[PDB]
Amino acid sequence: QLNVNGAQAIEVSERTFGGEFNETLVHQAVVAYMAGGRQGSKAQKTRSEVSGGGKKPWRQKGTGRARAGTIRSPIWRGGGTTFAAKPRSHEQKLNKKMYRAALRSILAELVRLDRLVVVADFAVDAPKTKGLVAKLDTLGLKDVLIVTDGVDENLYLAARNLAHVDVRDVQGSDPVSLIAYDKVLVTVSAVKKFEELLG
Amino acid sequence: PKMKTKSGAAKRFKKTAGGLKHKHAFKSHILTKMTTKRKRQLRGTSMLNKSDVARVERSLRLR
Amino acid sequence: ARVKRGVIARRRHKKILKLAKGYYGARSRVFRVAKQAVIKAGQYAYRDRRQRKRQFRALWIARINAGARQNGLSYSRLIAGLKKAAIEIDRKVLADLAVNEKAAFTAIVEKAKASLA
Amino acid sequence: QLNDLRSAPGARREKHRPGRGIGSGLGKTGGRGHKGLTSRSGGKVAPGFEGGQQPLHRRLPKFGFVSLKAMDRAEVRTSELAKVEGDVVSLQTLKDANLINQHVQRVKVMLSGEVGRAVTLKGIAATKGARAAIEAAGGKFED
RNA sequence: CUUGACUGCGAGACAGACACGUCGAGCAGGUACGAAAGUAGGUCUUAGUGAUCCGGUGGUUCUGUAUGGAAGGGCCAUCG
RNA sequence: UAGUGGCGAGCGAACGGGGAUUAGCCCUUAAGCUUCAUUGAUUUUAGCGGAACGCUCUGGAAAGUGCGGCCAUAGUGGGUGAUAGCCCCGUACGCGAAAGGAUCUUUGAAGUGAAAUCAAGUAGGACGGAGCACGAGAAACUUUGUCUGAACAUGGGGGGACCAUCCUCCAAGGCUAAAUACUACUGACUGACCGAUAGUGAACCAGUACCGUGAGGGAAAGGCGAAAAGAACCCCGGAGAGGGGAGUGAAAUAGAACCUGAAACCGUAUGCGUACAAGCAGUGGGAGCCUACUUGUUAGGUGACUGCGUACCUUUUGUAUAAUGGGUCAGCGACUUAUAUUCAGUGGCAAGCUUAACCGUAUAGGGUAGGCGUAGCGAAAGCGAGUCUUAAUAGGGCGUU
Repeated sequence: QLNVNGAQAIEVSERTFGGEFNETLVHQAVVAYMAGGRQGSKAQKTRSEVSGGGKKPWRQKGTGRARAGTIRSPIWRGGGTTFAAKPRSHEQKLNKKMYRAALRSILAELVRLDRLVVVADFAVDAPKTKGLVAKLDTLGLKDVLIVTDGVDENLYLAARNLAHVDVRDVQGSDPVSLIAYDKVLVTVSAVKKFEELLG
Repeated sequence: PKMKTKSGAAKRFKKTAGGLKHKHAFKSHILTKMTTKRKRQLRGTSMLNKSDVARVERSLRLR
Repeated sequence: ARVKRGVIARRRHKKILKLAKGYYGARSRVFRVAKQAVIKAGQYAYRDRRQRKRQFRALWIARINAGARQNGLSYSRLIAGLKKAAIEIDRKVLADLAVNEKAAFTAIVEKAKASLA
Repeated sequence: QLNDLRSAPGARREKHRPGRGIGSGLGKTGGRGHKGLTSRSGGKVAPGFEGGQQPLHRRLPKFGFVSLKAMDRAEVRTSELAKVEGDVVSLQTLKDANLINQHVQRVKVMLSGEVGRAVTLKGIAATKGARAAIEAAGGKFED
């Protein structure tokens, strides 16, 4: 099945890796993920909330002028906005199965498009960005998502400055960062963990 | 629960798998004028026909 | 996402005011009058792509009437005689031969008189 | 690619908007018609209201009571009795699986399929066909 | 002479926005008359009327807020 | 949902679960909380250090172009003459306090808690109210304005009128941390927030100016340039205002009312048409003239003459209507959002599906309490592939691969 840079195959399941690409479900999962990372921090004011505006501006007949009940009407330039926002949430529900099934079809496309790279273990020695650049340059590898089974502090301190590299664990991976980075490096333990999670 | 069913509609229309049951009018308090054949045929619990269903289960908050 | 609509309103008004240029006064320079003048010009232009085909036909018929009466024939007798014969020749090129090629039009009215209609 | 993915044809729709121009289909009224109640803001007709005659929910009588006896009642059909664990169908055992709610106390088993296994039903009533189909396929019954 | 101005219903129609309304063969249980076929679910026919919610009265197999009862409620018949 | 309700509009539980939180001490005197004095410790009120870039092209100016590097627990920060990890302030990362404050912790001390001693004008009741989801209703339970008024652990009150029997508690004395609410006020960080008619009323000396007798109402107003280098000097002019030069600047038609500089509206210049012609001012035809081209069966501009031709909106059976509405321009100005639900479409799982709070190194995973589905009938008890009605195994209603 899947190839490792350490000379052997790993014999993955045809369920987690190598299923059909449901484009609709993957698109629903990435819209759901980009929705759940939006904070709804805004508000405008309505005609009740803009300051003042109690009295009628003029009497209703006799003035020969159009008919107003407040200075702060939304037609007026002092006035409020008509359907003024309040802080809302954009977080939507993706099912647990729909999440897991959108994952199983982008690991499949990471396999088919030669975009997934399996290594036996990926471990840096020191917390140095230059060391991790050198370790990725052996693999011929820029703009990579490194998925390990658990993120080490050396591997986290390196590449948290590096411009196009991200280090995540298996639980902490998401559809957007799987589709985003130009290559996806996983360890053998990460492929074990993806078969445990996804099926 | 953020939709209030009309309580007078819930006492009048019990829902089954066959539709919404109701009882009949006219079997109250003037029962000598009526023949037995009229009092026999309002006695059961009828269904609710098509023209009434959308209005009743909009009242009973189900639309 | 507040979106400020003053940059598109301007281009849509420029389009209407460009279609209205050449017109009198506020018909060519204020939007609420130029807009109506452009719509009205469009209705008249639709109507007059039809009346062009009506007006040119009448001019052809009037010129053929005038050319046929110089040769001693009506328009209507000429059109009848050109179908006792078979000419399949239209009012446009007959009016053109009425003005320009008068001997050919005389040949055509003689072949209509030859069919004695 | 994030640049490349869209959903199925027919899964999202454009959300046509009322009141944006006369060549859109919903200008000048937005699908509301002309003068009257159901074109105003808050122009709602209240549910049940028939224009002023006696509506159906006030013209027909009220007909019964609800039993408080049956709020804790339950029914568990024979398709489900193989789903408990331990070769016993008890009230707490039917609550260990999610076959029946908490705060239920009375369960009848009726016949709606195949019992699968040979289970024991303690404290649980059963219908005639369901007791027949439980005792047929190895079951038993005590209390 | 007598109670069919019956009880349970009810195939099927008519009417009809709905609520209502109209006609009804037949089947069961019991009866009138008639020697017997049979007629009889009121009146030659179409007006003579009034929803629901409240209350009242008589039943009831139902419910009955720990339990046994009651209270109150439900259904059925009926009155204002 | 049960109830409750001119049983109308509506109002609305509890039992039982799932959790966040974690403690009970006393009236034979306690936990706890204060205030002091101490015991160590932690934070805060200021700071310190803090890596690594050169050459070249265009340019007013390089951060940009082309090439070659370096740093990284520091790479999408700010501004520096155009866009900078390496130019500056910073950032990750370590260090840091004479003196104050705050939280936690020892271990004494004085207080308090504390009302005295297990509860009498109290429980209960009668009237009149109020609350309990409960419109006094079969009306329990609570509270009390008036009037009354107990028992004493072989007591007493609750279990929704009431009564027996059981079950469960001990009222008429108290004190108690956390989970909970809120933010005028601080600090940091963030935004599919606004960007000068927006966002606060208020970016500017704004609750100002102004209006009111007052309470109170309540504005308008941002931008030169990278740097003032903000124009030495000359000329007209009133030692004016404003200009014409000259200088500065990359640019002054960036000259201070200063970025850009639209439309309404007002001009000057050129072309053509207009003083015998009747109306929504155009449109179809169309001569002439004038410019560019390079010439022709073109392009631009006027449009004599001529056929047809009573704006737009809104309302209406119907409007050119002498019905409404609009002076015009430029900005602004009207189907939103939340929560429940139904239908369609589209996906995931499938006799099952799905989680809510909440936990979570936190969009993952967990949590299946609950919701809907797998069975219906009956008002219900109940019975169940049937059930209800019925004297009926008859009929009929509803239901059943």
